[PDB]
Amino acid sequence: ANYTYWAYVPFPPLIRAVTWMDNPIEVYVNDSVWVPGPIDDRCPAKPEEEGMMINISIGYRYPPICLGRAPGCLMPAVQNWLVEVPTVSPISRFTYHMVSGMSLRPRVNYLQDFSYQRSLKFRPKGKPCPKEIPKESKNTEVLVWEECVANSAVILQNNEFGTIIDWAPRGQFYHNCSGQTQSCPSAQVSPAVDSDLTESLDKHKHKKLQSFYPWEWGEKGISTPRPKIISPVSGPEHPELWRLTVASHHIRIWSGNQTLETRDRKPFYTVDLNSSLTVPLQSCVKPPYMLVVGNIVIKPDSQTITCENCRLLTCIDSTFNWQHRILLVRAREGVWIPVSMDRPWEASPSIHILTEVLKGV
Amino acid sequence: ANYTYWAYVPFPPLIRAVTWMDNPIEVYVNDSVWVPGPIDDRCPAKPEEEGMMINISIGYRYPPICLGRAPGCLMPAVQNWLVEVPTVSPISRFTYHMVSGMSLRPRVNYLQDFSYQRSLKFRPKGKPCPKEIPKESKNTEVLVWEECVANSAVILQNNEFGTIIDWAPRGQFYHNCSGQTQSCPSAQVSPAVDSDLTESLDKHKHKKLQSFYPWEWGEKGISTPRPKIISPVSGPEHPELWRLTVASHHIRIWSGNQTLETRDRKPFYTVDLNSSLTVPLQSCVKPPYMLVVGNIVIKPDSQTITCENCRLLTCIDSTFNWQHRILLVRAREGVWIPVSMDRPWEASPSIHILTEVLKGV
Amino acid sequence: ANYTYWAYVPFPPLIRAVTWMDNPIEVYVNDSVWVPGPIDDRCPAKPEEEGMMINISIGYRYPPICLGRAPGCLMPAVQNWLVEVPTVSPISRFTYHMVSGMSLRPRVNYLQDFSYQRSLKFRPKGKPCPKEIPKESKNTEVLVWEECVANSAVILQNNEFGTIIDWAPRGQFYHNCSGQTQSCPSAQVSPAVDSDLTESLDKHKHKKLQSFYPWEWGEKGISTPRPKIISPVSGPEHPELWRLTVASHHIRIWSGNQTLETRDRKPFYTVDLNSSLTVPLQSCVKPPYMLVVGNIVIKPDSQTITCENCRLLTCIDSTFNWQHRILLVRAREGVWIPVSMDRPWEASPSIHILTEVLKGV
Amino acid sequence: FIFTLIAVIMGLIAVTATAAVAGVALHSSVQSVNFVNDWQKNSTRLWNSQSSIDQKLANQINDLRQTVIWMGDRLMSLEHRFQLQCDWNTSDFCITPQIYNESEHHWDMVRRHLQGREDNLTLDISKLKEQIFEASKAHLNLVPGTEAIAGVA
Amino acid sequence: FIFTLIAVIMGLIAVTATAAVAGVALHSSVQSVNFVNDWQKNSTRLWNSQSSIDQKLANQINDLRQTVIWMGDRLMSLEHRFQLQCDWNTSDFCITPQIYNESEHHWDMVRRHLQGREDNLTLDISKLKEQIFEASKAHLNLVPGTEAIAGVA
Amino acid sequence: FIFTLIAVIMGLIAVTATAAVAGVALHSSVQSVNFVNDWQKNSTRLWNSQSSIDQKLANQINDLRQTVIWMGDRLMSLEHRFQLQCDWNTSDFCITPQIYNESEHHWDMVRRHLQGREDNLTLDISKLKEQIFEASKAHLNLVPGTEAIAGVA
Ligand SMILES: *[C@@H]1O[C@H](CO)[C@@H](O[C@@H]2O[C@H](CO)[C@@H](O[C@@H]3O[C@H](CO[C@H]4O[C@H](CO)[C@@H](O)[C@H](O)[C@@H]4O)[C@@H](O)[C@H](O[C@H]4O[C@H](CO)[C@@H](O)[C@H](O)[C@@H]4O)[C@@H]3O)[C@H](O)[C@H]2NC(C)=O)[C@H](O)[C@H]1NC(C)=O
Ligand SMILES: *[C@@H]1O[C@H](CO)[C@@H](O[C@@H]2O[C@H](CO)[C@@H](O[C@@H]3O[C@H](CO[C@H]4O[C@H](CO)[C@@H](O)[C@H](O)[C@@H]4O)[C@@H](O)[C@H](O[C@H]4O[C@H](CO)[C@@H](O)[C@H](O)[C@@H]4O)[C@@H]3O)[C@H](O)[C@H]2NC(C)=O)[C@H](O)[C@H]1NC(C)=O
Ligand SMILES: *[C@@H]1O[C@H](CO)[C@@H](O[C@@H]2O[C@H](CO)[C@@H](O[C@@H]3O[C@H](CO[C@H]4O[C@H](CO)[C@@H](O)[C@H](O)[C@@H]4O)[C@@H](O)[C@H](O[C@H]4O[C@H](CO)[C@@H](O)[C@H](O)[C@@H]4O)[C@@H]3O)[C@H](O)[C@H]2NC(C)=O)[C@H](O)[C@H]1NC(C)=O
Ligand SMILES: *[C@@H]1O[C@H](CO[C@@H]2O[C@@H](C)[C@@H](O)[C@@H](O)[C@@H]2O)[C@@H](O[C@@H]2O[C@H](CO)[C@@H](O)[C@H](O)[C@H]2NC(C)=O)[C@H](O)[C@H]1NC(C)=O
Ligand SMILES: *[C@@H]1O[C@H](CO[C@@H]2O[C@@H](C)[C@@H](O)[C@@H](O)[C@@H]2O)[C@@H](O[C@@H]2O[C@H](CO)[C@@H](O)[C@H](O)[C@H]2NC(C)=O)[C@H](O)[C@H]1NC(C)=O
Ligand SMILES: *[C@@H]1O[C@H](CO)[C@@H](O[C@@H]2O[C@H](CO)[C@@H](O)[C@H](O)[C@H]2NC(C)=O)[C@H](O)[C@H]1NC(C)=O
Ligand SMILES: *[C@@H]1O[C@H](CO)[C@@H](O[C@@H]2O[C@H](CO)[C@@H](O)[C@H](O)[C@H]2NC(C)=O)[C@H](O)[C@H]1NC(C)=O
Ligand SMILES: *[C@@H]1O[C@H](CO)[C@@H](O[C@@H]2O[C@H](CO)[C@@H](O)[C@H](O)[C@H]2NC(C)=O)[C@H](O)[C@H]1NC(C)=O
Ligand SMILES: *[C@@H]1O[C@H](CO)[C@@H](O[C@@H]2O[C@H](CO)[C@@H](O)[C@H](O)[C@H]2NC(C)=O)[C@H](O)[C@H]1NC(C)=O
Ligand SMILES: *[C@@H]1O[C@H](CO)[C@@H](O[C@@H]2O[C@H](CO)[C@@H](O)[C@H](O)[C@H]2NC(C)=O)[C@H](O)[C@H]1NC(C)=O
Ligand SMILES: *[C@@H]1O[C@H](CO)[C@@H](O[C@@H]2O[C@H](CO)[C@@H](O)[C@H](O)[C@H]2NC(C)=O)[C@H](O)[C@H]1NC(C)=O
Ligand SMILES: *[C@@H]1O[C@H](CO)[C@@H](O[C@@H]2O[C@H](CO)[C@@H](O)[C@H](O)[C@H]2NC(C)=O)[C@H](O)[C@H]1NC(C)=O
Ligand SMILES: *[C@@H]1O[C@H](CO)[C@@H](O[C@@H]2O[C@H](CO)[C@@H](O)[C@H](O)[C@H]2NC(C)=O)[C@H](O)[C@H]1NC(C)=O
Ligand SMILES: *[C@@H]1O[C@H](CO)[C@@H](O)[C@H](O)[C@H]1NC(C)=O
Repeated sequence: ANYTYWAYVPFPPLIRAVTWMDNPIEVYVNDSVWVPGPIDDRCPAKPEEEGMMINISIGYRYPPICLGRAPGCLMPAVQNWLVEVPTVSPISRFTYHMVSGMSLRPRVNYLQDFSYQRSLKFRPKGKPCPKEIPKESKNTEVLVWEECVANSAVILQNNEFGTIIDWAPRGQFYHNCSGQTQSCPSAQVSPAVDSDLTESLDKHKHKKLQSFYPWEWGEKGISTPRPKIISPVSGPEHPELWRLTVASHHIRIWSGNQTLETRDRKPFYTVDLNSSLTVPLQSCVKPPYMLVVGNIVIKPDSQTITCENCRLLTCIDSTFNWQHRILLVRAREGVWIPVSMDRPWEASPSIHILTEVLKGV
Repeated sequence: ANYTYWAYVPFPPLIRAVTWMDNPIEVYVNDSVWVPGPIDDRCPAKPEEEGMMINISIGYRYPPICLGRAPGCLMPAVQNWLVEVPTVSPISRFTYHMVSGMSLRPRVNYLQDFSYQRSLKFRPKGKPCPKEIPKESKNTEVLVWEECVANSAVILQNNEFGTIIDWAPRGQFYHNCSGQTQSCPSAQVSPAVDSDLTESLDKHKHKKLQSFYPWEWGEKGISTPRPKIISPVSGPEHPELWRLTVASHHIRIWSGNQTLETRDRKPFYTVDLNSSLTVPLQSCVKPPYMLVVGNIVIKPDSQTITCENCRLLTCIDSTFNWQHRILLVRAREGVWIPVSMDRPWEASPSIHILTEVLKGV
Repeated sequence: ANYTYWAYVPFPPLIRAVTWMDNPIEVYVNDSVWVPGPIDDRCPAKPEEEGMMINISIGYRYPPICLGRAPGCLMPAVQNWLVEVPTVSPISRFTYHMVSGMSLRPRVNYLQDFSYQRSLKFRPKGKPCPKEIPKESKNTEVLVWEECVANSAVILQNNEFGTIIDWAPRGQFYHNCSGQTQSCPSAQVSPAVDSDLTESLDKHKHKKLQSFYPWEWGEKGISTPRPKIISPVSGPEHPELWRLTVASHHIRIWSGNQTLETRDRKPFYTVDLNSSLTVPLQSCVKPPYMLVVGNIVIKPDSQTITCENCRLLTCIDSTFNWQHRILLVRAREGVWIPVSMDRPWEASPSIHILTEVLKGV
Repeated sequence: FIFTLIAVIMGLIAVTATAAVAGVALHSSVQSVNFVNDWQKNSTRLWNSQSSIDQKLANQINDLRQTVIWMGDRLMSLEHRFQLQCDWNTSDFCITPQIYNESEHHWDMVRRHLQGREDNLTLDISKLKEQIFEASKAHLNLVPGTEAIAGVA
Repeated sequence: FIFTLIAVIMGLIAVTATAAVAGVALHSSVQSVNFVNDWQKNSTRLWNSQSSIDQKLANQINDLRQTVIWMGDRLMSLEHRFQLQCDWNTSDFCITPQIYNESEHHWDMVRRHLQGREDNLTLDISKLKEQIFEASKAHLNLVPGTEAIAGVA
Repeated sequence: FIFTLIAVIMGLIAVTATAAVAGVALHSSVQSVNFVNDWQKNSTRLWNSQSSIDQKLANQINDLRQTVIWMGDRLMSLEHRFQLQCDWNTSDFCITPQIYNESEHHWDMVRRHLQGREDNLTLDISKLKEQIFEASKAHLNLVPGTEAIAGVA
């Protein structure tokens, strides 16, 4: 007849979403010149298997880690890290070295003059991000990434999929308008945008900012995003997702300065930045971790992740198309499943061996 | 007949004491507002099993970790952490935010003006506890716990059960009498006592200190006990035991100030502290760790732990009675034991199966 | 007949070299007064087995960790750690406390005035080594080892066996001749040499340096070697090898000073150091780690390690002879080997049991 | 916990993608042992074929929390597997002698467990493990039943 | 290494407390196999029933030293158990074929081992494991003795 | 992962040194099962005899990376061993039913593997494990062949 028994599959070919409750996973970048470790310049062990299609329909207990432009996924945008070297010249304020890389976009306050949505909750222990300019800026060419704690965190997601905040700093140009009149603009300016990473890669890029007020950069610190979930659960920081986002486009290396001239008998400040240098990157996860790329749909009312014709990858490079989302996944642990046999469960073949021996006689 | 064989029990229902040579274990507190992590607000998974009685008779190799008032156990007492904010007013010196919590009592020098017994041995690495008061005290309402190394360690136990020292600071009020005359008191004053955590919880509490000399607080630092054993063995720090002791009573939240007036044409300094706020806490260990609560008796000449009618718990709350001691325990690893059978050892039932088959014929 | 089958040996009696790609291993020293942890004052568990002879012939994938004077092995030399306490006296500059210990010799620049070969590549994170002298030098007698990052790394090996650099500081006496004339010597002076650790151990030792220019010590920091490989592979730091080298000889404890007098109406500076104190140390690795001591020959063209009549040890003490090299080894993981039987592979003895039963009938 | 699957004949991506097709039917309903075995064989082969942990990647790990938690889960699974009673004819995975009770565990709980859920409608793994451990004693299963012995005799 | 035993039918507290009563007599003298099995069955069931490591508690661990040491002891125990030879009828725990020798190991050493001591009067676990490993060879125990074969024949 | 082998009768040094003599001939050519068993027995005994992790040494570990990597390798090895099919008469190590094929694996690859090499002339462990896993199914090996059954009959 038919006999159904519970079976344990220790290494099932299933996958499960990496969640915000997981501790950070390893993302390996192939260029240690511009990106901190861990480093691996090797191609995927099975390059021929990258991009294989799959339909995904899974559940989850904690909000999955997804990147891209979709509900439940963290949208990407360009982040700028600026190194400033003061200059003794009376007509120059600073010399600049800027890096533009695709990272996690903070939410914006549409009512509050298009600033960043900010949260002061659960401030982590760590070195605060610097507020002054180090006079002795040695090793200017070599970028040093140092983790620091911002004055306030930026909100990356504050909806029914969860609340994610990032206590890493976000750098922007602004004006010291505390003591000035109402004519001082209070809006922050991003020196670079998304198009600076994709279009006309080999062509010269220039950015010019002009104002009657000095240009200040803040918040300072060569520090990369460390997002964490604070609601409906509290999870650990994830300083590795930016590594995945930064490889999806070239990073752009700028130099420049801020100069001072006279206009209408008043000080006039101009920030000039140039770049003809872009660096392509490759960021990879390794087994048991993988990435599911495509139209990831996260439904939190039933805690379901679905995708039709997604692709399984392990590496992200500059040819990534941000019409797709990325879901971090890991090989599923052992599972329990009923299985149907045509005979009762047997511990050993001893009865079978005895029957064969008797039949031989 | 009878055949006795050695057997290995991998998961025996035994327990063994957690010793000072163990590395720190996890204690989970349910209020992250006032106590650092790890955090868990859940009730015990089996609340109906808490308090089950048991007789205990075990041995040990290293001094067990016990809290309470008994030989071999660390006695508890109130510890006060004070946050001082300087005030620009000429008649006020500081504003105060104090937290009183049950923690590990240091030994006292009965001859040396009832001060703390102190040891300078095995000074650990780390940030020294601050000696000055930071002028910019932001986020004053939110208490920030900083781990710091005191100028000298306090001795918690210096007897035949072992020598335990704690390099975390202990805060007390005192006077700077280095340049004063002999009339300057040298005794340290504790702003709070044990009764401040237990009696009249909902009633207003006030503390007033008055002197012709300014009141100083030391040693500073919002830092919790990190006791370690240095004799007869050297073990790692245990910054988690204070978490168990702090949940046994409410913590009391004080606010206050120090003010200056004129008395007999001389400066007169008054510290005022007031509190109408207490917070109840729950601290829990998780399997395989548990707590044995009751009349723990530690005999070091034979290294024996005994208790009659102890209770097995996993959580400590404000209803804890300090007539009982707490012994940290963990589920015992596999053990080896003789067992008696009525037949010789057999590898497989093959002989039994053959006998049954022959009998069937 | 003969039947050969693959077999897996989980715990083979083989050994494999510890490589520079391994993470640091534990080396235990028996004197916590002068050497940081981990500490173990016990003799080897099997003292009678220390020194057993063995022939070694193994391969490797990454450059093995070897100490001694041979190709592929890091040569040892004396390193000096100096603590200087400023003195308020007008005729004295500093009081000195020096520790001399056998550690990893840096390569020398034969062309560049016998300085150290230095590399600026892959600067690690950490507190920079101090450039000034702390005025408040408390706990002068107790030496405190602080890890610090030097201004530049010293090269220990730059040949076909790999490139090994060390970002830990190396201290020496020198003159600050930036503003002086060409008569100011630019050569660094080592206050101690190899013989100071070996010959006439119980006899008084003195070192006198005299110059018309002040004696400076650099680079400062009580910091021990942390070598790492940067080519042809990049590996983690190994701050434990110096522990093995330092036990091979007594350490020597010096005390001294720098004094100023008048000579030809000019300031004359004399550094006087004296020592009658040597400390013997014992550094041990523990199973599964061991040391192969003797004529280790590393051939990198085939990646082979060979030694005839080497000795297997676990501890190094002051009787070590530096004519031999030390190769760190570990017990080998399971291996796969063909093995020959005289019968086919059998899952169970069931056929044998049935045959015996039939023969009994 | 970290490996470079270069020498193997099937990477993790190929195993997952090629198994998903049969995983659909596995999610739909109870399948035979041959179906499940064919569905899991490549995954089991891949996870029984890694040579050693890749040091180049392993030695760069800074935060060990995720690695240690993954290792703890693997060790727990190995401990539980070591005490499971399994049918002799299937060595890739363990078929226990616990009979599937459709009334107690309707298929939706199993499908939710396969999907990786842990809500109140999912199969209760701890309770099932308790039942299997209680029912899989060697003194209840190792000796073949009277029917088999009579059939042999 | 960290679990929330909510779904189980018996927590660690209940297992320990209810087993201590029989543990008294276990400390007193050698007991039968049935006695020991009854004494340990709750604990073995509990430690064969946890579902997965509780992530909420696990991801907050700062100092991993104690967890790594506990996992190392568990892994060493699992490695040793994998090579032990056990009587077929007892699956909850392993009964080796090593005969208890009262003259070599008087009961006080066993009682001290059960109490969790490691002094000079306690049973020497390493020496006992050496004896058991040397005496539990498959070529010495797997084949039934001549007496059993003659009895069958 | 850290032990004080004081109670044992043979430390790691003695095991390695006394086994090297036969390890020479083991590197030279294929040996018999008795030879290999004699050569590995003391190492297996030593690694089946440690009592517990020495806390005095374990609690001082600052960098857990090497320990965690070693533990991961041990856990992976144990996981692979749990699924190996082994000849019943050898319990110290696992003799698989995979026949040595000299043409595919010439002895130099085996010697290089025994030497601890991983170059392009060394035995490919992952491919060998794949072949062994595929060939060691319970349904292909557990039932004795027709020749043995006929010989019994
Ligand atoms: C980390 O990993 C990333 C991702 O794989 C690597 O990025 C690749 O880097 C290579 C080498 O720099 C890139 O190849 C270059 O791409 C550019 C564009 O090529 C296109 O356009 C030209 C137009 O003439 C076509 O011929 C060509 O087919 C492409 O359509 C060019 O800058 C380069 O070509 C020029 O330079 C090379 C020398 O560099 C000359 O040989 C050529 O003749 C020509 O003059 C070159 O083709 C590649 O595109 C990158 N990939 C991605 C996906 O962005 C990183 O290199 C790697 N980093 C490290 C440190 O390993
Ligand atoms: C962490 O875990 C701890 C330990 O479990 C929790 O502490 C408990 O907190 C609750 C809620 O604050 C406490 O309950 C309160 O206790 C007080 C005393 O109640 C006694 O006296 C009144 C007298 O009228 C009796 O009616 C009552 O039966 C008790 O004998 C009172 O302050 C509270 O009652 C008043 O307030 C509540 C609203 O808070 C009203 O509903 C009531 O009607 C009344 O006005 C209340 O009963 C409880 O005692 C604490 N337990 C312990 C053991 O201390 C922490 O809350 C928890 N923390 C977090 C953040 O989760
Ligand atoms: C860490 O581990 C190291 C290495 O094992 C230990 O170092 C040993 O320390 C002991 C004790 O300090 C040393 O023993 C001493 O050696 C010296 C030289 O002895 C030689 O010369 C004398 C000449 O008279 C001969 O008699 C003798 O046989 C040797 O040939 C002497 O300084 C000592 O002898 C004098 O002092 C002792 C008291 O200390 C008196 O009893 C003696 O009578 C005599 O007056 C003594 O013998 C030993 O040599 C060291 N070993 C090595 C290999 O260097 C460390 O002690 C240990 N550290 C800790 C903290 O445990
Ligand atoms: C059971 O053990 C006894 C006693 O063991 C001896 O004493 C122990 C404390 C320990 O040191 C063991 O190693 C010792 O062997 C054994 O009786 C001994 O047998 C040997 C060999 O025949 C003989 O030389 C000794 O004199 C005996 N010692 C006595 C009688 O006290 C006995 O062989 C063991 N095995 C059994 C009974 O099977
Ligand atoms: C034993 O091995 C031989 C040779 O294996 C081939 O060469 C190895 C170096 C490696 O590349 C293997 O994958 C190869 O298969 C096998 O003989 C081969 O058999 C196949 C199939 O019948 C045949 O097409 C090839 O020509 C043979 N190659 C030769 C003779 O060199 C052989 O099957 C293996 N097994 C045995 C004998 O049982
Ligand atoms: C994912 O599922 C979709 C939907 O069932 C599959 O698309 C089907 O593909 C078959 C074969 O080419 C077509 O006959 C059907 O018409 C398709 N259905 C639809 C609705 O378009 C798809 O193949 C699956 N993808 C993977 C990778 O398994
Ligand atoms: C921005 O422009 C400056 C000045 O033109 C560029 O710096 C020059 O780089 C070239 C090429 O290496 C050198 O020959 C010149 O000497 C440099 N001049 C100065 C003033 O530094 C700089 O590279 C540009 N920034 C980019 C491309 O990011
Ligand atoms: C711990 O041991 C004590 C002492 O043996 C037990 O107390 C006994 O309880 C029984 C049953 O109620 C009484 O008949 C005895 O008179 C008690 N003895 C004494 C000396 O008072 C107690 O029950 C044990 N506790 C547990 C939890 O097992
Ligand atoms: C100590 O007393 C002060 C002063 O009365 C309390 O602060 C008052 O708190 C109430 C209630 O929130 C406010 O309405 C008043 O404005 C506060 N006054 C001042 C001067 O700040 C304080 O809460 C008490 N400290 C405790 C309860 O810990
Ligand atoms: C290591 O190998 C050498 C070289 O074969 C061995 O030295 C031989 O020792 C034997 C026995 O004493 C002598 O008969 C030979 O003449 C020696 N050969 C040479 C070339 O000197 C040595 O014994 C081996 N050592 C170990 C520890 O196994
Ligand atoms: C270097 O010499 C000084 C001066 O002689 C030594 O210091 C003396 O030590 C002895 C013995 O403890 C004391 O009695 C003297 O009072 C010390 N003198 C001074 C001026 O401090 C010092 O020990 C020597 N350094 C060593 C041995 O390392
Ligand atoms: C498991 O992997 C095997 C290969 O080892 C797959 O078998 C292949 O299946 C495809 C599609 O049917 C055939 O075209 C190939 O010829 C097969 N290769 C062989 C037999 O070597 C198999 O489909 C996989 N099974 C799964 C994923 O369930
Ligand atoms: C394994 O260890 C045993 C001891 O347990 C070794 O046996 C000894 O061998 C030497 C040399 O032949 C003899 O003199 C001793 O009498 C033996 N001791 C005994 C039998 O107790 C054996 O050589 C080792 N085997 C190896 C390393 O392969
Ligand atoms: C060396 O001397 C110069 C010239 O006086 C001075 O500027 C400098 O600070 C001194 N020290 C160092 C470390 O260069």
